[PDB]
Amino acid sequence: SVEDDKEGHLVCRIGDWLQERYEIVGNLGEGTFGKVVECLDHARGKSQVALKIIRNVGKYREAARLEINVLKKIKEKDKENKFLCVLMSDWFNFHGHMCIAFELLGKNTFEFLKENNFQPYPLPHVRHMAYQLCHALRFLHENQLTHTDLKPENILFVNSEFETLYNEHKSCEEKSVKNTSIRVADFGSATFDHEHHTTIVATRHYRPPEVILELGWAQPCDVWSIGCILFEYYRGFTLFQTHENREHLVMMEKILGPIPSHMIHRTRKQKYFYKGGLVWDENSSDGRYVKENCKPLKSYMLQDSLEHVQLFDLMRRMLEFDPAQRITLAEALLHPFFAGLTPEERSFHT
Ligand SMILES: CN1CCN(C(=O)C(C)(C)c2ccc(C(=O)Nc3cn4cc(-c5ccncc5)ccc4n3)cc2)CC1
Repeated sequence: SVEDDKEGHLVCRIGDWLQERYEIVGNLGEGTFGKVVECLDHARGKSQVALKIIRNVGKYREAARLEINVLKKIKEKDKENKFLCVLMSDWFNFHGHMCIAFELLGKNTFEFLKENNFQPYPLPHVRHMAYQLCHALRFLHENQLTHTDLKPENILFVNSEFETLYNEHKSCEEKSVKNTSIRVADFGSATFDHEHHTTIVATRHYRPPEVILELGWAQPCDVWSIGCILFEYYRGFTLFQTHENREHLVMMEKILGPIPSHMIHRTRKQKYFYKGGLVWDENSSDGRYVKENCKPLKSYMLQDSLEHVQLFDLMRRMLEFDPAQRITLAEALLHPFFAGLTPEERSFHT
């Protein structure tokens, strides 16, 4: 009495049971991996649980086993749960679907943005969110770990309740989240220093130049992702709205300046260059799109004030082409931008 999609997915409806324990009461989301559903845990007193239900397919089962492993390791090294990673409470195999139970949190920061008409988070929210991202990922980075798949969808508000405001300048309503506490989620791609590193990681929009150019990667990959995320929080649109490598590299140059020549000498992806310059068709669709839409980083600042100038300096440093010269999260946490945190934000007491 258990059935699947043509692809992996478990067919299930509201009211279904799993492990004589988890009652499904809602659908929360869908990913490439499978499905996430709200459940009530009838062993811990009807307590709410986000239940990630993985496709009955080898690739994905493998990834989920790897995720369980990483969450196990994080839990060993952060028993106090001070480093803001989503809390795994249980895992199991249910008819070939790996299932992982997590603490129920609110909406992810992509969905909040979307439900807010892609109107950006205000700077104080961007700062607090950036701080927590830096804090959480420094911890994984010092424990020989790289997330690799950092993006707004994988950052979740603990509670996404909002208050509705009216913007005078913009003549419209704006949702402003009441508590900016977040957690980091989805460790299905996370990789230890000693494990094999695939040539290509991260979803395209959050992918660093060392990956595209196949120079190898490690923790600096996450730092680049974080810089794209911060930008996306602050403007509400994606920094590199791209779908192929050459375009992406052109956008990196239009936005950040020339790719350093040492990376160009090192890469085996010489088809992207000629005499040390990027080569590309300015008359194609991608060409015209990039020319119309991608401008230098600083031109996207919304205010002139110090806190804004500092955000952009930090971002600029997170988006350094050379992963060896890119700012580390330990250093990021000391950037003067975080001066503006409230003491409560700095100590993680909301
Ligand atoms: C559909 N309805 C939409 C309307 N609702 C809501 O506006 C509330 C505020 C009640 C709500 C919204 C979203 C969540 C949620 O989506 N929460 C979650 C996902 N989620 C996903 C991982 C996760 C992922 C991927 N890999 C690992 C873990 C972990 C925790 C986690 N919490 C909850 C409440 C009710 C729901």
